Amino acid sequence: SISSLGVGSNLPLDQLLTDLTKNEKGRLTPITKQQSANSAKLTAYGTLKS
Amino acid sequence: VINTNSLSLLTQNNLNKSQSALGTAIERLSSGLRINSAKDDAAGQAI
Amino acid sequence: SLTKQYLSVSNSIDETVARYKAQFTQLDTMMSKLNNTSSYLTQQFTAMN
Amino acid sequence: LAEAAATTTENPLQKIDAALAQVDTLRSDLGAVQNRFNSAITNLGNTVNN
Amino acid sequence: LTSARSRIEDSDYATEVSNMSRAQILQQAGTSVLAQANQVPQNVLSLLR
Amino acid sequence: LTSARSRIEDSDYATEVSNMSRAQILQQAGTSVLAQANQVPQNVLSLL
Repeated sequence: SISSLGVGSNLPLDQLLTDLTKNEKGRLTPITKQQSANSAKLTAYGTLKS
Repeated sequence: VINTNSLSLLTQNNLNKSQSALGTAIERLSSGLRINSAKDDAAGQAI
Repeated sequence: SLTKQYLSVSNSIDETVARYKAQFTQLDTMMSKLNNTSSYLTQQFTAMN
Repeated sequence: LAEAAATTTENPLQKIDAALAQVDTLRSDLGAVQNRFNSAITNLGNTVNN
Repeated sequence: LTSARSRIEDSDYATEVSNMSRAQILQQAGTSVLAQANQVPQNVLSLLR
Repeated sequence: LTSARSRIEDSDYATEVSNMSRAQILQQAGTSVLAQANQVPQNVLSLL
């Protein structure tokens, strides 16, 4: 459920964790680039067929 | 009487009890979970 | 293949985030005791004076 | 050294699929061992705390 | 089933916060009285001298 | 390679924060203790 990290240590742990979560997902970007490129190629193939 | 501070001892024990309770509360609060070890609830973990 | 890799990476990232969260929880628990400790030392030795 | 092509190779698809199968086998094994390592590091963390 | 598991597991925010507050109050009081009780003997004894 | 270098090189926020806290507690203690230690021979002479 909901959590309130930092209750005891009164630290910025919560912001820190959010930044970590944002940072790690960076590994996804190359996959997204390749997916988009291949999708564009497929769409171009359809265009040619028309 | 010099050789022993009974009041100090009692206060120490009460402080230990209070700190125990505080830790119990804080861990649950932070995790958001009522169960964090086998001690909290025997049947809860199984179910 | 790209989709498979995407799912794998998602799983790994979620696990790593959860691990960091557990570490942070453990840290938060101890900080309470240590702060109480510092405060008590302050009061005690200030009173000794 | 790899000798020259005596003739046209028989059943090329068979060999292509055999190589692909071996490659996918290795990919799967290396994927699983990573999860093994994940479990191991989690164990180490918990034991460290205790 | 997810609902049932969540209701068996998830802690209650209200109760947790409520108990936490009282615990902290007791903790502060404990430290203070501890130091006070240390000092009280000290002075009785030295004054008797 | 970037990930590998990061893992080999970076430090753990949690462990280091804990160490800092413990060391601060030790510093407070030791300071007070040295004060009292100096005070003790002082009262020895005083009672002299």
